[PDB]
Amino acid sequence: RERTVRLQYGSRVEAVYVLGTYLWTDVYSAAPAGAQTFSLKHSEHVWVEVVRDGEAEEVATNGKQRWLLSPSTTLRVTMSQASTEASSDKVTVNYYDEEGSIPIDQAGLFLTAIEISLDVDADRDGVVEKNNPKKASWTWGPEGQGAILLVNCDRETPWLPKEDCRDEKVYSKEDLKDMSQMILRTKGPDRLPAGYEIVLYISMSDSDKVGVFYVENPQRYIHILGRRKLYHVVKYTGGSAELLFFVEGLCFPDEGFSGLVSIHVSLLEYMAQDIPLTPIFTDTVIFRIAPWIMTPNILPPVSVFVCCMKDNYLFLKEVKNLVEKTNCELKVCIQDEIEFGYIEAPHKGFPVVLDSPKELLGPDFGYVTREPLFESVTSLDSFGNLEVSPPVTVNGKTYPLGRILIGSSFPLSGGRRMTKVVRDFLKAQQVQAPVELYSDWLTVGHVDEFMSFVPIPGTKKFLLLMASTSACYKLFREKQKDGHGEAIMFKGLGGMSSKRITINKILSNESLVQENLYFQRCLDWNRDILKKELGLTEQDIIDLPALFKMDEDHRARAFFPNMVNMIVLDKDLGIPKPFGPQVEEECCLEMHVRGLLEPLGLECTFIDGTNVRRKPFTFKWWHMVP
Amino acid sequence: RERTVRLQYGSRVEAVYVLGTYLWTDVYSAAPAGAQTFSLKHSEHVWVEVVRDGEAEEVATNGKQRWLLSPSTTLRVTMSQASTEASSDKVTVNYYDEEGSIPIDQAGLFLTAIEISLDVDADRDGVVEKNNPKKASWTWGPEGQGAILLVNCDRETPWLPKEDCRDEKVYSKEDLKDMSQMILRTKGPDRLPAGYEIVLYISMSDSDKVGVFYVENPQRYIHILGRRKLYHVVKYTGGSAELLFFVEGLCFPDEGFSGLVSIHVSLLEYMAQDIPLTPIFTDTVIFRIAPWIMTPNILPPVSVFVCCMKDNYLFLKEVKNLVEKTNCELKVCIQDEIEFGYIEAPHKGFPVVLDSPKELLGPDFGYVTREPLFESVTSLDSFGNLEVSPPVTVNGKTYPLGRILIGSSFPLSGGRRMTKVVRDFLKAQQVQAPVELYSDWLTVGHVDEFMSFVPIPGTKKFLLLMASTSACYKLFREKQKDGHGEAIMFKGLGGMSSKRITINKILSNESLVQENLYFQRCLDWNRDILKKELGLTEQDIIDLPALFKMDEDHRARAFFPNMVNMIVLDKDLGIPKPFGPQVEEECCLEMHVRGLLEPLGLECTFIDGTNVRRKPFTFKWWHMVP
Ligand SMILES: CCN(CC)C(=O)c1cc(-c2cc(CN3CCN(CCCCc4ccccc4)CC3)cc(C(=O)N[C@H](CC3CCCCC3)C(=O)NC)c2)ccc1F
Ligand SMILES: CCN(CC)C(=O)c1cc(-c2cc(CN3CCN(CCCCc4ccccc4)CC3)cc(C(=O)N[C@H](CC3CCCCC3)C(=O)NC)c2)ccc1F
Ligand SMILES: [Ca+2]
Ligand SMILES: [Ca+2]
Ligand SMILES: [Ca+2]
Ligand SMILES: [Ca+2]
Ligand SMILES: [Ca+2]
Ligand SMILES: [Ca+2]
Ligand SMILES: [Ca+2]
Ligand SMILES: [Ca+2]
Ligand SMILES: [Ca+2]
Ligand SMILES: [Ca+2]
Repeated sequence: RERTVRLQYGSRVEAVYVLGTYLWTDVYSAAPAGAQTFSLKHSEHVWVEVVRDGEAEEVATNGKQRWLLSPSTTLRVTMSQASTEASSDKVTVNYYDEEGSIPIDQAGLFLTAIEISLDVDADRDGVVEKNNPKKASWTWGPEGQGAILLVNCDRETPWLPKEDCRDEKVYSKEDLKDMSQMILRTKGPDRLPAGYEIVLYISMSDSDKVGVFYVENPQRYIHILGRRKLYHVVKYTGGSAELLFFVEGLCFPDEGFSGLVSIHVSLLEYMAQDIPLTPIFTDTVIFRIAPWIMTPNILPPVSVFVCCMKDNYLFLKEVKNLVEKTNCELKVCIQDEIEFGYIEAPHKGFPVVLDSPKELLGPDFGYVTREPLFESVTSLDSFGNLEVSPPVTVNGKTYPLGRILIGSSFPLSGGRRMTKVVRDFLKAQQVQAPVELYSDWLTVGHVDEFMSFVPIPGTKKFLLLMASTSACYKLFREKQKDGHGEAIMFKGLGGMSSKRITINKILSNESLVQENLYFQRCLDWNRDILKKELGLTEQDIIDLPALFKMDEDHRARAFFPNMVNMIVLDKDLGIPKPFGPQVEEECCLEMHVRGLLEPLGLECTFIDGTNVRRKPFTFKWWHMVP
Repeated sequence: RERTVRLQYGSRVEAVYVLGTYLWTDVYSAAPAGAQTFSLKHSEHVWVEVVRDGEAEEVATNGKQRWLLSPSTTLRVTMSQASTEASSDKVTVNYYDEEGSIPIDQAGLFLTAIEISLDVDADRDGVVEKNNPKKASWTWGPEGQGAILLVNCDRETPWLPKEDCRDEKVYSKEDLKDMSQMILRTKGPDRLPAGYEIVLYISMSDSDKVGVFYVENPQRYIHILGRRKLYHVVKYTGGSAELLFFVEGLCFPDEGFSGLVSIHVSLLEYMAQDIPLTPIFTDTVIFRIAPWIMTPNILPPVSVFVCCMKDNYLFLKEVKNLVEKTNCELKVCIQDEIEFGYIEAPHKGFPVVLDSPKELLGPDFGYVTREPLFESVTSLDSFGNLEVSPPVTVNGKTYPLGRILIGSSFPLSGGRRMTKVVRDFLKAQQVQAPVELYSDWLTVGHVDEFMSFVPIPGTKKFLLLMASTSACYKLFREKQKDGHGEAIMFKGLGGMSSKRITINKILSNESLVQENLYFQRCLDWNRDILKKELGLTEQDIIDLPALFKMDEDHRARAFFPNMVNMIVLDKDLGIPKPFGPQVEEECCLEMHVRGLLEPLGLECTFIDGTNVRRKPFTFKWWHMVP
C-alpha cells in the first residue's frame, strides 16, 4: 500500500498512518509562489526519503538542508511504531525564495500511527496468527493457505425447529465451537483523531452466506454482519487491543457460489456527523466454506442405522449380530432418503446428512437438503442412486476422498435423471468430482443395484464388485451339466417365489436369455466408465452372478436377491440371501460368492434397508488440489 | 479407451472396432460346461494378447496352443488398420474338455475396423490437424492448445435486419470465413455393419451457443446442430472420407457462460428401426469462444469517427487537420454510446462495437449490446465511463492487452454504478481483468473526465495523465505573483463564460478552494488504485491543472475545458482549449500543458465528441495466462 497524502498550501495537515503502508507526499504544489527550494524537519519515529526520477535519499530529523522545488521531487513517508500520542510524530517543510534564509511559508504533516489488522487462521492450525500475508487469498494443497469456515447446519438448542444458521441469533456458547475466529487487532493511542472510524463490512451478495457475532461480557451474542447487516461500526479501544468475532457459514458451495467469502475492515474518514468521505486503509480476509463430503465403504464403520418399520427379528438379528462382531452401534427405527457425510475445518468438524427429496438434526449432527423447484423427483433421486468410490488415482490425478457416482440416463433418451439441483450441489462440492453412470436401464434405477466396493483387508486396496448375468449363465450351465438341472430355484420367500423354477427352466428360456444379454451390455457400459474414471483394471473387479427380468418399460428388475447390494462393515460383508439351486449343505450361489470373496480376507454373512455412518478420511480435504 | 466386448456362448459375435481403442474380451463365461481349456485363431490385422493377473502374452494367427479356462484369463484385442471388408478380420476361440482334442464348442468375434475422428485446429495455426490429442481440452499460453471460435456477430447480407448468428441460416459463402472448421474423418469399408450409425450431437445448454453448418454441393448450407437441433445423423461414406462442417459462435462469454462449448460424435448401435442401445465410441472437440477486446490509446489509430450533429467547421477542421497529419481516416455523421474492440481467432478476426444502453453492423464489423432488465441505466453506463490501460505488469502478472477501467461509486454509498449486466460482460471476457475506479464524485461520472493515457513515442512506454486541482492552484498563485491576478479568465466561449473571473477572483474564493480540496481527494483515491492496479509509480504520472465547481449533489463539474480528456493519435494529442489567463502570445495553461507534454515527443493541438478505432494488439489473446 503506497497511499497519497499531499501537503496543503500554508496549512498543517493531520493524517492517520497505518503501519504497513507508505505515504507519498507532494511538497511542490503546497509551495508558495516564488520559492525555489525547501528543507524539512521530522520526528524520531517518522522515516522520510526525498525522491527525484526514482532516486531515494533518507533525511535527518535535525538536518538543515535545502533542495530544489520540482513536481518530480517528492517525499516518501514511513513509520515503524504506533503512536502513544495523537500527533507527536510529524514532518514539517520550509519553503524559501532566491534571497533570504528565513522560510517564506511552511507546510506541515501531523501523523498519528496506528496498527490495524483483521486476522484469521489462514495457515490452518486452529490458531489465529498475526496478519498472515496470504489471509486475503485461498489456495489448495499442503502448501496452500486460506482460512476455512463451516456451515453451521447443526443444532445446539433443540427447542429451535431449524438449524443454527437459519436465524441471526446465537443461543448457546456451544455454537461458537462450530465458528471461525476472526480477530481485529489494533495498536495506537487512547483515541483516534477526530473524523475517523473503523467499519467492518460485507457485500450484499455475501450477506446471505456469512454471519458474524461479537461476544459481549466475554454474556450476550451480538449479530453484527450477515442477513440485512452489511456493515458495523466498531468502537476503537486505545493501546494494544484485540476484538474477537465468531463467523458462521450459512450456505454450502453450490451452483453459482464458489464457496469463497470476504470480510473487510476500513478506516473511514468523515467530514461531520455523517458525510463519509473515503477509506484511508482497508484490510480483507477470505474464508472458504468447507464442502460436504461423502464416506465410501473402505472407511471404518462407526454405526449402522437400520429401520425395519415392522416386526423383523431375523433381519434385525443377522444385522445386529454382524454389527456386534464389529466395534460399531446399531441404530434402529433408510438407504434411499439419507446420505451420511461430514464437514471438517482445522479446528472442528462433524457429520452432516444430506436429505433426499429435520430428524437427526442434533448437536454435532448437521443437515442439508436440496429442494427441486420446477423439475419433479423420480426414483433416480433416491440415495441408493448415490454412491462414492474409495480413493483412486486416474492418470496422474489423485482423488484422495474418492469420487461420487450417480446413476443417470442418456442425455438424448428422454430417460430419468436425478434432479439438477442435487446434481449441482454435489459437483459444487468439488472434492469428489462426481461421475454419471447409466442406471436408467434398471426398473428402480440405482447404482447400488449393480456395483459395490469392498476393501481387501490386508490393504489398503479395494475391489469393484459388479453384477454379471453372463457369470450367472456360466454357473447354471455348470450346475445343469453337474446334474442339477431339475434342482429347483428360489424356494424360500413368502410372496412370489417358485412354481418349479429350475435351472433347466431358466436355461431354456430363450426370451429371458436375450433380455439378459441386453442387461449385460448395460453393465459393461458402466464397467468401462468405472475403469476409466477410477483408473481400474480387470484385476480390480469381481463379477457376482445376477439375473434380471425385463419389465414393461424395457427395464431390469432382479430375478433373485441382488448379492452385490451388500453391507460393507470392514471385513464383514452383509450379503443378501439368494435362495438358489443346491448340491448338498449350502447354496451353489452362496458357496460361489463365498468362493470369490472369502479367499481375500472377506467374511460373508448372508442376510434374508440399512445405512452406515463411517469415520472420515484421515486425509484433510484442503490438502487436495482439484 | 479400453472397451468391453465379451464372446457369447456358442455364438459368433460381430463387432465394430474403432482404431485407437482396446477391446477386453471375456472368453471364460462363453465357455461350455466341462471345458478346462481354450485355444484361439485370429486374422492377420488383429493383434491378440492373453492376460492373467496382469501378465500379457501375444498369440499367433496360426498357433495351436491351449490355456486354462479362468475368469482372470482374458484377451486384449487391438487392430492396426481399417477394414476394407465388413468382417474378414476375426478372432475365434476353441473350448476343450479333459479328454478329446477336437473342440467341444467354439465362440468367435467378427471385427470391422474403422477410423473415426472429429478434428479441429487445436494447435491454432489455421489448419485442421489430424486428431490432435489435446482437441478435447482448452489451455492458455503459447504452449496452450484448444480450438477457437468467433461469435458471428457481423453481417454478410445487409437485407438482414440483425447479425448473422441471430438466425439458423447461412445466406452467403462470405459468412463461412468467420466460421471454424471441423472435419469428421472416417476410414473403413464400403459400408457399416447393420445396426450402426454416426450421430453428431450437442447439449441442450450449448444449443444456444453454437451453430453447425454442412455445405452441400461443395450449393446449399445445411444447419445441422444448434438452436432446437441437438443431434444430426451422418451418412457414412465408405473408404477414406472427410466431411467438412462450419461452426459459428452465437453468444459471447458472459455471466454463467465460461465461453467453452463441446461437440461430439458417437457410433451408436441400434436393435431395430429406432431402439437405440448404447454408443460404442465417442469423440469430442472443445471450442473456446473468443472474447471481446478493447483498444487502448497507445495502439496506432486506423480511423477517427466524429459526429458534430450540427454546423461545426472549426471543430471539424482541427479534428480533420489532426487526422490528416496521421495515416488515418475521419468518419463523420459519439464517445458515450460506442466502444470499439475486436475479436480474433488464428484464421480470422474483425472489429466489434459494444453498444451502450444496428448501424455500423457490416461485413467484418460486428456488434454486441447488453440490455439491462430490472436495473435502470444511469450516466455511468455511458462509455466515457469505460476506458482501458496500455499493457502493464502488476507484481509479476502480465496484462498484455491492458486492463479495463470503469468508474463506480462506493458500495455502501447508494451512489450510481454502471449496470451489472455490462459489468458482468466485461469481466467475463477475462483477458482485460477490469478495475472499478471512483467516478461518482463527478456530476457526469466518467473516468475520462479525470485520467488519460498517452504513449511516449520513442517507446514502448506510456504516461498516465491525471487531472489535478492542486496543480491548478499552484499555477495560479504563480501567475498572480507574476502580476496576472487581474488577468481575466475564460474569455472565449459563447454561453456561460466570464464576467471578470480573474485569477484573483478565483484564488480568493475560499468556498471553491475547499470543494477542490475534496475533489483532489477523490482524484488521489483513484491515483492510488491506478498505481496499485497498473503497477505505476509517480514517474509514470503527469498532473494536468484542472478546476471543478461543486453542484447541488456534491459533485464536480469542470470549471474550464478538462484538458486530460483528449484525442490520442499516436504522437498528436487533440487537447481541449482552456481559455485562461495570458502573459503574451498564447495561454499560460496551454503553454503549461505544452510545457509538460512536448518535451517527451508529444505534439499537442488545441481544439475548441470523437471516437477512434485502432489497430489490434499484435499480441494474441490465447498466449496470455489469466
Ligand atoms: C448419440 C447417443 N446419445 C448422445 C450421447 C444419446 O444420448 C443416446 C440416446 C439413447 C436413447 C435411448 C432411448 C431409450 N432407451 C430405453 C431402453 N431401450 C432398451 C431396448 C430394449 C430392447 C430389448 C432388448 C433385449 C430383449 C428384448 C428387448 C432402448 C431405448 C430413446 C432415445 C430416443 O428415442 N431418442 C430420440 C432422439 C435421439 C437422438 C440421438 C440418436 C438417437 C435418437 C428422440 O426422443 N427424439 C426426439 C434415445 C440411447 C443411447 C444414446 F447414447
Ligand atoms: C466502509 C466504507 N465503505 C465500504 C467499502 C463504503 O462503501 C463507503 C461508503 C461511502 C458513502 C458515501 C455516501 C455518499 N457520498 C456522496 C459524496 N459526498 C461528498 C461530501 C461533500 C462535502 C463537501 C466537501 C467540501 C466542500 C463542501 C462540501 C460524501 C457522501 C453516502 C453513504 C451513506 O450514507 N451510507 C450509509 C451506510 C454506510 C455504511 C458504512 C459506513 C458509512 C455509512 C447508508 O446509506 N445507510 C443505509 C456512504 C463513502 C465511503 C465509503 F468507503
Ligand atoms: Ca495459525
Ligand atoms: Ca444462529
Ligand atoms: Ca452449531
Ligand atoms: Ca456443534
Ligand atoms: Ca447411498
Ligand atoms: Ca493445425
Ligand atoms: Ca447465420
Ligand atoms: Ca458473418
Ligand atoms: Ca465476416
Ligand atoms: Ca471509452
